[PDB]
Amino acid sequence: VEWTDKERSIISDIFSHMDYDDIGPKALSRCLIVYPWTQRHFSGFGNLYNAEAIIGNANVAAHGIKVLHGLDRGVKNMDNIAATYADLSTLHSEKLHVDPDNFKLLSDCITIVLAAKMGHAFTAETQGAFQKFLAVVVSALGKQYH
Amino acid sequence: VEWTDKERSIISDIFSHMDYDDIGPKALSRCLIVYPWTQRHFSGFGNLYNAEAIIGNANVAAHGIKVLHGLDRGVKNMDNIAATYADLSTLHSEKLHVDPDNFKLLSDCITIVLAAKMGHAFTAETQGAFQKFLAVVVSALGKQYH
Amino acid sequence: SLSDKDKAAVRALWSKIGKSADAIGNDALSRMIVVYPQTKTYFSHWPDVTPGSPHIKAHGKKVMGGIALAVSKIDDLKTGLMELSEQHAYKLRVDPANFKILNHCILVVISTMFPKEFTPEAHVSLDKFLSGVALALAERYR
Amino acid sequence: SLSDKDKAAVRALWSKIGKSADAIGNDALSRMIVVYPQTKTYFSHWPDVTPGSPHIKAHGKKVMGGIALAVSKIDDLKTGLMELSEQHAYKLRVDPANFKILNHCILVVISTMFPKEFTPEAHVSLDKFLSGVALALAERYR
Ligand code: HEM
Ligand code: HEM
Ligand code: HEM
Ligand code: HEM
Repeated sequence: VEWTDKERSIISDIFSHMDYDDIGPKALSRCLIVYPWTQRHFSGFGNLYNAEAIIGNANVAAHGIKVLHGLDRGVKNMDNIAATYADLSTLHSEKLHVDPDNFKLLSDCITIVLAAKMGHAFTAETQGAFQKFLAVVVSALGKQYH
Repeated sequence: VEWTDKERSIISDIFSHMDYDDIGPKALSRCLIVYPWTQRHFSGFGNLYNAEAIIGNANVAAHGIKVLHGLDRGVKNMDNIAATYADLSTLHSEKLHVDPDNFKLLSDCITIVLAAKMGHAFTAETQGAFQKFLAVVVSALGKQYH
Repeated sequence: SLSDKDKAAVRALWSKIGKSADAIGNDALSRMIVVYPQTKTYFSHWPDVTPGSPHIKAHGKKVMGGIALAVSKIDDLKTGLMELSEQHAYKLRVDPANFKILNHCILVVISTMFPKEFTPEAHVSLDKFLSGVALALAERYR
Repeated sequence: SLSDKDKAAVRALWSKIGKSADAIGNDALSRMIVVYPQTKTYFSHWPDVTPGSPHIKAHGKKVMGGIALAVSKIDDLKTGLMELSEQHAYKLRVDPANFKILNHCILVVISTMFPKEFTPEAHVSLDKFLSGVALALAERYR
């Protein structure tokens, strides 16, 4: 299984209500604290040696909105995710040198923060489709690693 | 990437020299010792409470040859693995109730035993193409799990 | 390993959410069976492997009871959870990969239920601790 | 945790293979790089992330040296590998998921080199041991 209409609906609903300005920074800043290895690519963002500094860092906040919005293209092209992301995939691989396992870690953070935002509305069926969508994107982000 | 001619050649090679009678039992028996939770599905096989009993179990040995011949169909159908395995997938999910994570643990043992058998000829190159192939069969085995 | 800071963090959180353990338990397990249908392999003895079945409900409170135990034996999980380890190793034979799966569902549930309390800092320590629990349960397997 | 049997089994094996640690280290790092190309992300500072390149041979021997240390410090890996853990945590920022990739490559290498010594019994104990090293290495991350 690929996409059922239900899945299509849920994804569509979640993104039409996404508050990028809230979710973004929170997801990325949560990721940097819980999986500190992820800080490997934020040299120059300023001091990230403590929880509090990370939550307040404006560069983190901004980069988080950047990453979150990076999901828009997947949403718009649900039947062509691999092709769509190929370019971002090559970038992360050859210019950034990001360990694709970090892709997965961030997605988990995205899911936890979105979950805290929708509360009860983040049902088991929503969680299912959302994770399925993130897992397809993460797959695509790591295919151009050679 | 899907199959390169080189990968096709390496897989065909390994299988045409496979000693099922040897690797078979060795892989399964090694799996039951190293990842003992896989003994879950073998009540009836006799006693498996220690390493020597397992190695010596004739039921284990015969099922080891069974499962290893189980990849023959994938080898003869390299471009249609998911369709080929769907049935075996249904079997393992609905009648056997086998945790699919076990498919991955047996693969590592197949890889480790064939490696001990091929020694030096079990190059990095071979390893890669053999793992790739196994990962595709494991993927196919877990696909009918609803 | 858990630091003192981790220990204080888990202890303080549990102090706060512990009362809703049964709910968390049901929620979590229900998510685990929907989002990760392969874990259903372990519950084939039940006819009602469905979100919130009386079987899920009941089991959810048994599991969260083991988490309540771990919080209280938080200084020595290995010894504290021994008996749970034997059950899982010999009698259920649960692949320990499944522990990570449920843990993730528990974090999602806590998150949905107690957003103000589940900060990034509480998150690091509870994640270190669940990992802790997973390793203690795996102790008697091999 | 490693039992006495495990510790004796590792010591005995290491006693036997230890002389080829450098060959093992080159072999295992070369397989990691080819079979799991995403790990190459950590070696972007070298121009030669190719199997058996000078850099790979060299590193091969430094990694297997850390395993030699772990064997000698097998009664308290956490303490034994503390400095290696901070180097990985704060300087290299290596994702602990990779330790498991490398460990699997190590077993494949030993398996091709010492077929007769790598019994199923040795395998269980070395697997427990390498998981133990992975956990030790990850101590200081968070
Ligand atoms: C769901 C996973 C992710 C997605 C969809 C994503 C998306 C993006 C996008 C669209 C850019 C575009 C910037 C450009 O065109 O220059 C970007 C840049 C970047 N991303 Fe990723 N990202 C993800 C995960 C990560 C993670 C986990 C890390 C670090 C651990 C990371 C590190 C970076 C860095 C360092 C940049 C460059 C920003 C700059 O130009 O300074 N990404 N990402
Ligand atoms: C590469 C992975 C595997 C392959 C290719 C595979 C293949 C097979 C095949 C082809 C059968 C056919 C039996 C029939 O048609 O009656 C079978 C049966 C069976 N397999 Fe799997 N298997 C795999 C992994 C496993 C694992 C990991 C387990 C348990 C952990 C398992 C447990 C069983 C059981 C219990 C049966 C029924 C045997 C009987 O009593 O007749 N298999 N397997
Ligand atoms: C946080 C990790 C876990 C904890 C603390 C835990 C705790 C427990 C406890 C305390 C019981 C026994 C109830 C009694 O006393 O009768 C139990 C039973 C059981 N657990 Fe675990 N468990 C955990 C993870 C899992 C996972 C991940 C699975 C499988 C996917 C699993 C499968 C089972 C099964 C099949 C039983 C028997 C249930 C029955 O038939 O009623 N457990 N668990
Ligand atoms: C068995 C587990 C491991 C052991 C025992 C180990 C050991 C070591 C040691 C002892 C050093 C440093 C020597 C020095 O320069 O002072 C080192 C450096 C390093 N390790 Fe680890 N390591 C392990 C796993 C990994 C993994 C899985 C990776 C990622 C693919 C990795 C990436 C690195 C890097 C990038 C360096 C610095 C090397 C250089 O710059 O030339 N390590 N490792």
